[PDB]
Amino acid sequence: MENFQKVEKIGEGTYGVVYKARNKLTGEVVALKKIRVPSTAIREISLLKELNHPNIVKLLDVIHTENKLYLVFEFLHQDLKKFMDASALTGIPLPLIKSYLFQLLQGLAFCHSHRVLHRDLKPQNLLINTEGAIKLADFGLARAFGVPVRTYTHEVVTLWYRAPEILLGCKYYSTAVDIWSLGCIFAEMVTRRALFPGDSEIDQLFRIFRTLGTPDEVVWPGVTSMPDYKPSFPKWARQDFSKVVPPLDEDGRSLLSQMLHYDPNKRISAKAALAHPFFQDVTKPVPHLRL
Ligand SMILES: CC(C)C(=O)COc1nc(N)nc2nc[nH]c12
Repeated sequence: MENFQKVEKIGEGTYGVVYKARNKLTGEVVALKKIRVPSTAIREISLLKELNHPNIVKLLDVIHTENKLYLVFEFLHQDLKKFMDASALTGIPLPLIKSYLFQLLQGLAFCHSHRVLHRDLKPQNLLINTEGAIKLADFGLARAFGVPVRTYTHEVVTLWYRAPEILLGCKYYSTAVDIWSLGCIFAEMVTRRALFPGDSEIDQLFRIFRTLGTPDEVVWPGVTSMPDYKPSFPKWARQDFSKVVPPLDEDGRSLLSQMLHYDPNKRISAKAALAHPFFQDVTKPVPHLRL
């Protein structure tokens, strides 16, 4: 750590404090993430060093010193949560939403082709730059370190973007969980409000059910056999997506629906999503960022 000068605390991450820092020899500005160390975790993290893509925040190095672990990442100046709050009066323009979604799908397609999932996608870990790029931060860390109920500073880890199969107790969930999360994020960018802002696991589930309908064996074969499925769940009808994400045109609503399919095996893949007609006119606008 003596090789880095802390510039400023960025915040409190899932696993530990996060600092903006400068490398003393090369001059590089980086994000340093303390991870509050099993050999298995070191080996997993080590694998992430090679999982490089332009839409994945680059893992520069891993520093393990005195039973303390620090991850050194590419630094970006803003996150999507902050950008969305800043863009709340007018909304993020559809071409920019589309660009961001397209880029995020490319990052997912890459990592998913290597069988690596994120598992905790959320606006706070989607980072943006002045050039119109967006990148996924913290990819693969959930498998390395787990996703806790509370962070190291006791903050509640959000449930808002969690896939139903996770909430229903599926042990061996897949890359589809990331597609679900991204679909939730897509909807939030469009509407300027979280899609499913649950404040407990059951509230999360029931919010999903109230919008998408309570899942059953017709739409999700096997669902009634999942560990946390209860036959006593209320039965709500599915809403039309025209009511759920209004501004959004039929191509976007079609794609969102496929990203929000209940059955993970039927949920669209990132690679198939990239081919969807919604991206026919995709472009790369530059965001208004005041840093
Ligand atoms: C929620 C907050 C505490 C956090 O995890 C901040 O994370 C990060 N912030 C910046 N600017 N660049 C990064 N590169 C990788 N992760 C990054």
